[PDB]
Amino acid sequence: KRPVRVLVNMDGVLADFESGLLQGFRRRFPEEPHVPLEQRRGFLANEQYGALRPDLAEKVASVYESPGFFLNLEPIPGALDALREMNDMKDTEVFICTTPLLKYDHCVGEKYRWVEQNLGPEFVERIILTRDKTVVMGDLLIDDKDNIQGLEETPSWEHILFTCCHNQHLALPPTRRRLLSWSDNWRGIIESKRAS
Amino acid sequence: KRPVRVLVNMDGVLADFESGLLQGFRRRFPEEPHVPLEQRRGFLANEQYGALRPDLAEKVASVYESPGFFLNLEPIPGALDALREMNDMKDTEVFICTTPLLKYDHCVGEKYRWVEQNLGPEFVERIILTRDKTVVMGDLLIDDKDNIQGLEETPSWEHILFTCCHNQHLALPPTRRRLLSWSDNWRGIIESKRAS
Ligand SMILES: Nc1nc2c(ncn2[C@H]2C[C@H](O)[C@@H](COP(=O)(O)O)O2)c(=O)[nH]1
Ligand SMILES: Nc1nc2c(ncn2[C@H]2C[C@H](O)[C@@H](COP(=O)(O)O)O2)c(=O)[nH]1
Ligand SMILES: [Mg+2]
Ligand SMILES: [Mg+2]
Repeated sequence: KRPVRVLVNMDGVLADFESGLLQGFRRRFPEEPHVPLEQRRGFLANEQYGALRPDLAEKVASVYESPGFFLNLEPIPGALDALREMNDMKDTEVFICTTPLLKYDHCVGEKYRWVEQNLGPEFVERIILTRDKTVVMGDLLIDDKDNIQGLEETPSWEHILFTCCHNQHLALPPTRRRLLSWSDNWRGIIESKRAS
Repeated sequence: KRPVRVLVNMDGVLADFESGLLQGFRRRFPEEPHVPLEQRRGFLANEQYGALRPDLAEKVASVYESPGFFLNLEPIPGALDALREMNDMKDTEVFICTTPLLKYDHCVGEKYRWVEQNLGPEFVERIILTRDKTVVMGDLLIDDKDNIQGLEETPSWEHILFTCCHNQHLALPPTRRRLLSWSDNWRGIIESKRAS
């Protein structure tokens, strides 16, 4: 009876943060070692760059902390079509659920404008900003972060791992479901939740 | 056993939106009719000003849509002391839960900076921005809005009505609890929830 509610993450799922960070890094520090997308491992890019050479952590962070960085991210392939499709499904409710940087200054505002410009004013109404996704109530959370924790020990949602460069090689127990891309069958996953 | 989680609203509860709007209106439109705080009725100020005279709705909105308006709000009396006290209580979890304007441009960013400057970086981590509070999981919601609705028919929280100029004369059924101000016994209300 109930509609199925789907929480959809922003960076790594709708907005291509990883491609935008690499392109920004190579343009600004053309002389420096970089991490090709295929070689990304672990959720935080600055930690990987820092393991390469300590000062590069600060350098890569200066890219995502710049004015215009979040504003100008390109969409993830197929994301805008899929989210429009999903939003029009009957008895289906969509929210966009995103964690801003602690350096919020050029992040929070740019994220609202990104959604307005790439999706539309109607989607702006459905943004939730939070540093703890476990306190948001939904049936599914589609998110590229490997392991999501916070104050609620047993969240109401099932986490569906959205495949991204940094989690592609990650081994998951059979109980954890993945979405390989927006061409994978996210429609069937929604139906599995309705059925329970 | 569980900690008690308290969602605390921003405008009308921590930040004095109503006093800041009136002061801004009288300074910018000194020649126009105004609504004294004591005479405020109903949640939306622009609707009341619009009922006074149609063009005044647009004029009052121009105040809260200005750069610097959210940034510079004064705190509600006793709010900063009480939220610090509450946050240090054992087995008690606090989040700040706020709805931004659909005209987000000078609202979203200013709200983050308000919390940093009036409360501290630690409180910035606990902001949730949403247009639907019913999908946020907590035990209590302390909020000045008369009636809170959204997609979840039976929210997990009990709404505690925080008294404000615009809701002071509102008659509520005996089942609805009010907080008269931050000098009223919010500590006992938290204990009532722990007990269940
Ligand atoms: N500190 C830090 N934050 C990062 C890094 N990469 C991405 N982020 C932040 C940027 C976004 O605001 C936030 C996205 O979180 P999420 O909503 O779970 O996709 O993650 C990084 O390398 N270091
Ligand atoms: N459109 C409109 N919005 C208002 C008015 N007064 C306050 N607001 C908005 C400003 C805040 O972003 C939002 C606060 O909602 P809340 O989180 O429930 O306290 O309410 C008004 O008169 N008209
Ligand atoms: Mg993400
Ligand atoms: Mg309020």
